[PDB]
Amino acid sequence: SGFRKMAFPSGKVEGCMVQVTCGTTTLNGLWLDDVVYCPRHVICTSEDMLNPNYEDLLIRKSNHNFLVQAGNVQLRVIGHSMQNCVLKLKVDTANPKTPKYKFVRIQPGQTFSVLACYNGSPSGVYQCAMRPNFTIKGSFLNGSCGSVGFNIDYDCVSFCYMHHMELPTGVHAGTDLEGNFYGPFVDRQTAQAAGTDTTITVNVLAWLYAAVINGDRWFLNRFTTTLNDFNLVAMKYNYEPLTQDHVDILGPLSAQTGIAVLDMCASLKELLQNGMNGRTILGSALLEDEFTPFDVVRQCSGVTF
Amino acid sequence: SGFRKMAFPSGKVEGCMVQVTCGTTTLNGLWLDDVVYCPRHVICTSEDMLNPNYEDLLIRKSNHNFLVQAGNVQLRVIGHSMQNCVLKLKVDTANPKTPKYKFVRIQPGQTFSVLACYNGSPSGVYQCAMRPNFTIKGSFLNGSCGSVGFNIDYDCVSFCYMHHMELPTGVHAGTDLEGNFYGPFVDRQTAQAAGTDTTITVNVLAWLYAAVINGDRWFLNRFTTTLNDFNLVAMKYNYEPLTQDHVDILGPLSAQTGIAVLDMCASLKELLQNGMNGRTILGSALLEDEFTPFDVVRQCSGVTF
Ligand SMILES: CNC(=O)CN1C[C@]2(CCN(c3cncc4ccc(Cl)cc34)C2=O)c2cc(Cl)ccc2C1=O
Ligand SMILES: CNC(=O)CN1C[C@]2(CCN(c3cncc4ccc(Cl)cc34)C2=O)c2cc(Cl)ccc2C1=O
Ligand SMILES: [Cl-]
Repeated sequence: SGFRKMAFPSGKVEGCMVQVTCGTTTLNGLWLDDVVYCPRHVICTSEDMLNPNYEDLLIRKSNHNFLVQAGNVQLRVIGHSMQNCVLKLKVDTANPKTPKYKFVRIQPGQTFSVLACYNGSPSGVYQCAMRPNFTIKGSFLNGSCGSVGFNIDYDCVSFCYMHHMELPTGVHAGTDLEGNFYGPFVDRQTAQAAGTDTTITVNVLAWLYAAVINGDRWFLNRFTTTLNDFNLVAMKYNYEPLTQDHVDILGPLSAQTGIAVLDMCASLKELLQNGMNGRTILGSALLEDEFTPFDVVRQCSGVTF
Repeated sequence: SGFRKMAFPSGKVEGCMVQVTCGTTTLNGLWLDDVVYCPRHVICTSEDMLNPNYEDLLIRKSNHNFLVQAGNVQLRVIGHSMQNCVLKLKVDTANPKTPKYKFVRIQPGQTFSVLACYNGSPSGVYQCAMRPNFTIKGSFLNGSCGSVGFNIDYDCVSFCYMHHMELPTGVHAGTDLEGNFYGPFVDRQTAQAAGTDTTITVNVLAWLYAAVINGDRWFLNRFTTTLNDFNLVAMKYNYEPLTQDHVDILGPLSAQTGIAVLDMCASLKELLQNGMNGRTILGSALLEDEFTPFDVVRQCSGVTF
């Protein structure tokens, strides 16, 4: 029993974190095999950030301008290239701690663990989700760039995020491990703002199924809804539209609890209208949206209470 | 910016987790140097759990009755002894991944990271606190016994908790690494219940300082209070008494924000007497009490390990 915001064990990722320095800029890098991946803005000063010409800044660099530190050992850079917003530094030592890994680009609503790092050293691990407006509500200070997001289903680490910046509202933006940004952001200090964010509906429904699995049904009602009527109501509360894909994905949780997806949708509609009336659901007074259907199945018992 | 429930990086602990099996009971063990620490109830069957005589059950066991598995390697048990509610299995191989460590007993209100394990394999990491009633609100399923709680200070892991059981309300109970229970609990299947819990006042105040640091100030007011008058309010809402030690401990956060501790106590009194009026603090509609003053300072400073 219990339901916590649970992160994957971070050990496989801790053994890949390094410090990358180019001149006066220092940030984190990810060392996998003989390559160190890091944000390309490591070659920028604060002045360069308004309109950086990365190709022009990079051509003026040699391999020995990049200092890579793994623990107390200095790695030697023997090659460099840029791929989108990521800089790839070829080093003369393959990481002996390289886990089995994949680079995966995730969609909004998907969750992942973040290993926050400073100066190539891990400080903490937390769970979060890619918001519908492609930002993440992380906890990052200056020096955290290059920190990564990942999932570890089975023994393989799937790297999905690399940290690049903090927007004016305090939320965060970054790229996949191929250097493609999530959302309409650029690695430039220009007027950029997070779009209006919405609640991840399929995740709230999954978390309501987690509450039922753990023994709570106070919020259920005798009603059902059509998918279209649910979306007309949900959109009024800034909730993401629920698609047939989302209804299909909730199938297993629906069968484990005996509650049809559209019947759980009717319960969500009523909760939006009424609030919780002093009650909590899994220790929260708000409707939680950072647990996916897959996360609930991973954490919860297969036997409903 | 941002404020997340953050756990310590778990890698140093992942390298210590093993599987311990005695007959039909399988659980997790902690392998440090040439000793495996695990709950003594591994020697019990379901029938024995009703009323066990642990010395009598243990005397009937030989070293070969304990199967210890570290990854895919079988460790050979060469000795065994009991210390309170923990079984210590002497093995013929010292753990090459043993980190610098200490066994420490924590007090209620203190937080720690839990590395939830099943069959000697880590599945997740989450942060939690020792409640005033000596239980923890964890997330544990059958097979999680032997999972440990810890903190990190520089390179030293301080092990503070070992998981033993779940109470009828879904909360959890366990021991320090010397086998002494936290709380008036016993390691047997008998009528046991968590006592009435209270809110960790110094932690709520620390989290209000974290909200101020992050730009959330709507709850601040021009008023102050005395420690005696605030304690009269705290007792009425099932909040733990605030002491002069707690006021001293909040000193640094008070200086970083310019808000006196009794000034923040007057804000908490108003939140207790009036609620939040539809507003949230750090994305929560409840007053959060599982972040200590030290946790707030560490997360708002980027301390690494
Ligand atoms: C809040 N940002 C700033 O005032 C200056 N700023 C620097 C920077 C690089 C570092 N960084 C941060 C990344 N995460 C957490 C941060 C927390 C506090 C600060 Cl001040 C900075 C953080 C940025 O956002 C950046 C990188 C890129 Cl690709 C594009 C733009 C910027 C940028 O605008
Ligand atoms: C809820 N527990 C039970 O019905 C049976 N139960 C078994 C047990 C050992 C395993 N364990 C669990 C530990 N964490 C999460 C659990 C989640 C679901 C279950 Cl069914 C068990 C869990 C216990 O609590 C135990 C150990 C000790 Cl030292 C003293 C008593 C017990 C005990 O009463
Ligand atoms: Cl995805």
